[PDB]
Formats: sequence, structure tokens, C-alpha cells
Amino acid sequence: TQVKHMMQVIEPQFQRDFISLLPKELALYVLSFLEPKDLLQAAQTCRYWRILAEDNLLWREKCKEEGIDEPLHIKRRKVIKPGFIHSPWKSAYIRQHRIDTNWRRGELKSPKVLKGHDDHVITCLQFCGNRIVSGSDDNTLKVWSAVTGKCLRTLVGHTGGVWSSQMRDNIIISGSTDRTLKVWNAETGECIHTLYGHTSTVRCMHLHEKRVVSGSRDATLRVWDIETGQCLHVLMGHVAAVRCVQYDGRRVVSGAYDFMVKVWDPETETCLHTLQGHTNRVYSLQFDGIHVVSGSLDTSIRVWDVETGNCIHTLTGHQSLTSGMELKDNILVSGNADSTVKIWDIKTGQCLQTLQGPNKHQSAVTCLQFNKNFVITSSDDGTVKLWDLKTGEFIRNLVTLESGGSGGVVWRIRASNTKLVCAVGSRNGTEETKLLVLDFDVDM
Amino acid sequence: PEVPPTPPGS
Amino acid sequence: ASIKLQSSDGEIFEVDVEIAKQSVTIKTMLEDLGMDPVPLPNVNAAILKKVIQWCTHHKDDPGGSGTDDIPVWDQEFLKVDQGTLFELILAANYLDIKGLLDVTCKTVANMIKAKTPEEIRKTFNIKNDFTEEEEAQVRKENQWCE
Repeated sequence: TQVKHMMQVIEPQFQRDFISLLPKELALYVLSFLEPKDLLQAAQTCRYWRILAEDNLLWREKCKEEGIDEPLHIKRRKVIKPGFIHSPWKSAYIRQHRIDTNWRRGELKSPKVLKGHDDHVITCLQFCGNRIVSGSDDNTLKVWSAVTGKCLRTLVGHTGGVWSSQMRDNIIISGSTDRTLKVWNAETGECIHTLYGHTSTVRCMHLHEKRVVSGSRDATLRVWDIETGQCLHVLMGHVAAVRCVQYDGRRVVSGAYDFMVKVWDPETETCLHTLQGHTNRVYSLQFDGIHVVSGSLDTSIRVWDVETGNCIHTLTGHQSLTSGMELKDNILVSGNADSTVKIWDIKTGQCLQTLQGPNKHQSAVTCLQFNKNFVITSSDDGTVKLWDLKTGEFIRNLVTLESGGSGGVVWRIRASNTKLVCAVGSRNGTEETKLLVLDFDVDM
Repeated sequence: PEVPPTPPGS
Repeated sequence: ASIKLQSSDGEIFEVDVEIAKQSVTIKTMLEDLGMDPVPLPNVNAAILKKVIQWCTHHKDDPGGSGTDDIPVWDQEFLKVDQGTLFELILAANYLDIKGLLDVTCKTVANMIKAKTPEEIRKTFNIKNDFTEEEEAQVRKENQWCE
């Protein structure tokens, strides 16, 4: 009845064209075989076609195809001309398409600069809704607004450097060389719990629902209840430091400087599998419930089956340390000290792209994110680069530190659909430590 | 060649 | 076996039951309502010859669907003019013949992808009925890339 209202009321009578004259179901059926680019061009043909092409369900389907889940409702109205009844799904498509475009080629707006952690390293970074959490070897964490750039809180408590953190809207958890974890209220900044049990640095952690698992230089892992503050379980069997950990609520997976990856059932504190094969330290890890993926100093990345413990793929071709990997639906993106990023299909072992070329990173890759369109990579060269995940081609430098080749580095990044946040600094004073936040939203 | 920051040893 | 259809303009067609029953409309009127002959008030002899020709070609084409690539034979079969295509869409809908509807409709969609607004007019006729102001808005609201 959107279309009924608009036809009966704009009154576009006497057109001499094919689709104007069809029943409207059939005109819409025809229009359904078109891609959005075409629908937008059809819409500029005449009033009648415009009204048809603005059909709400036609665009709901187009949105589900790009995985756009909510419609978008605007307001500034106007009543500009005789009345138009916009489709929320259509403006949601268009929103997303302009956002994408803005990341690829939109003028780089000057980013907000959040100065903090003076003269120290930002060792972990978290970004959740409109909150950013930076953690540091100054012993603190700071909570910031991604919207205004203000520092909202400063989480003081640790007597030791912060090196790991997790966040889920308003719960933050930190891990330190002071051998503890801490649980914090982001809004108020109070430390609600302090978790004792480890005796050496809390190097990594992973949070799932109401439990975090921590891994430590002590060679153990502990599983902790976040509400109660109690340590539920203790996972013993590693022989050297645990550098990386994943937890899905059902199995813990840990990777350690003993070259080993272990899979555990936490409830019974038992190691179900020791995954052996890496010929050097394991540094990075991903896990999706079915596959474990482990990055080594071996320069290898191994893919394994949690259920059996069997190596499925040994993915090769990086030349140095794989420092971080992201895994999503059987696509894996790996960042390496060799300055290169690769994209892999972990079902087949295929290396789909290697990100390099004339605008390659000049030094180690420190961090990365990706979605179905882009990879974003950061580096000690002081840039953050945007690449096309489908073609593997460089698109552009999102950030280029002037001090990049004199000490400035990008330690890590987080991105939302709309925003990019970068932790930046230097070991020699050439770049003051800070976060950079860039906005790619569009007006809408 | 270069590895990321890591906590100091004991 | 064979059954009788009566076009809107009074002409009888002898058709193989299994080819005719591709029209859900016909099938229903045949099996559930027992019509003999089956009267088709919305389809004349001309398009009805074409519909039966299409069905006859696809009397085995086990749908299947395959909406993606439009077959070679069908593409030649609709090298036909705009008026006829329009009737074929209407007859496919009336007769409920999903394969014919899909093909014919895709064929029209293809006359749209991916021309500019102006080129879509020169194909479909269409007068630009927008004011200066309206066309500014529509161009702005339906901007691709920039």
C-alpha cells in the first residue's frame, strides 16, 4: 500500500512504456531480476518507475543479500515535493554503499587525537560500541569515547604493566605482570574483582559469556567466573609460557612457547589433545569451534581439527613470525613480521591473496582486521592500509605517520563499520603515544 | 626480523 | 493422452495432457473442475500457440529452474517484438507457468541492465516527467559510487 498510496496520489497517468502497463506484481517481478546498480538507474527514468523501484520488499531482499539486517528510518521531512514514501530498506542499502565508498575513496577527515599513556606502549586495545579501552605498560587502562575523544575513566590498580584485556559492554578485564587479572566497571571505573592464582605475567586472555580464560608466563591457564571473581579451573600441562588462548564456552585452546597447542575440556581440567608439529614457539591462535589455527615462529600456520587433533593443513610461505590472525567463516587473514599479509581458504589450504606490491608495508605488520570487502593492516612503518580482500589490491593509506620511518609505529587497530581506531606511538619520542580515531560515517 | 612488544622477563 | 483447450477467440487446440498440465491453471480446471474443453478467456489463439510451443520444448526440462543463464533456444524464441513479450508475460501469469514467466521476465530485465536512465528511455519509450527540481533529487538520492 506504499505503492498504492503513491500511485493513487502522485497520479502518474499516460506513460507509453512496457512496465508502466503491466500489473504491478509483474512489474515488480521483472524488477526483481535486477541488481541494485540497475534499480538505482531505473529509478531515474520517470515518476512511475521511481515509485515501483522504491518498493520495500524488493529492497529487503537486496539487503539480506548483502547481510544488512536492520532497515534504516530517516527523519528530516519535507514533504519536499508532492509526497514520496521512502523505503527504509532502500536507504539502508544506500547508507551502507556510501559508507563502503567512503572507506575506499572518501576524503580523509582529520582524525580525533586521544593523547594518553605518555611515553609508554599501548599493549592491547578494545572497541565496543562507542567505547574504546586502551591498555598499557604504564600500568593503567583508559576508557574513551569514540564519539567525542574524551577520556572517561582511568583504571588504576595494577602495580605492573597491562598486557592483555577483554571487554563486553561495560565489563572490562585486564591482565598484568603483577600476576593478577582485574575486572572493572567501565562506566564508573571501579575495580569490582582482583583475580589471584597466577604467579607470573597474565599474557593473554579470552572472554566468553561469564567466564574468562587467562594464560600466563607461568605456563598455566585459569578459567574464572567474572561475576563471582572465583577461579573455577586450572589447566596444567604446558611446559613453557602460554602466549595465546581461545575459548568458545566448550573447549579451551592454548598455544605456548613449548611449540605446542593444547585443547582442553575445562570442567574436568583435562588436556584432550596436544597438537604437535610446530618446530618453534606458538604466538597466535584462532578457533571457530571446529578448526584451531595456530601461528608460529616456525613461519608455518597450521590448521587443526579440534575433534581429532589431526593436522589438516600446514600453510606455508610467510618468512617470519605470524603475530596476528583473524578467522571468519573459513577465511583466514594472517599478518607477519615479514611485512606481508595473506588471505587463505582454510577448507582448501589455498592462499587466495598475498597483500604486497608497490605500496606494500615496509616493515612488520602489527595488526589487522577484515570484512567481506576489505582488509585493514597496520605496521611499524607507521601506516594503516586499506586493501581489497577480493582482488588483493592496495587501495590506499588510511593513516601515514610522518614519523613512520623515524620511530613512529602503529601498534594496533580496531574497526567498526563506521570507525577505525589506531594505537600509535614510539620507542624514541618521535611520536607521542595516543589513539587516532577516524570516522567514515556518512550524513544520514 | 623484528618481534612485537613483550613483557620484560624476571 | 490428449485434451482440448479453447482460446479466448474460439479456436480449439488438441494438447498432450502432460504438456498442458505445465499450466497449473489448466491442470486445476482439468483435474479438479473437469472442464472439457478448457476455456481460456484471457489468451487468444496466437499467444496460446506460442505458449504450447514453449511447453512442448520443455515437456522434459525438469525444473530444475536454473534462473541464471537464459537458454539458447528460449533466447531465440523471444527474438519476438515487445507487444508479444508483454502478452507472454500475461499468459504465463494467467496460465500459471513458472518457467515461462521467469524466462520472459528475465528477458525484460535484461533490456534494463545496465543502461543509464536515458538509454532505458530510448528503449522503453518513457517521457522524463520530472520537473528540474525533482530530477535533481532523484539523481542525488540514487547516486551510485560518489
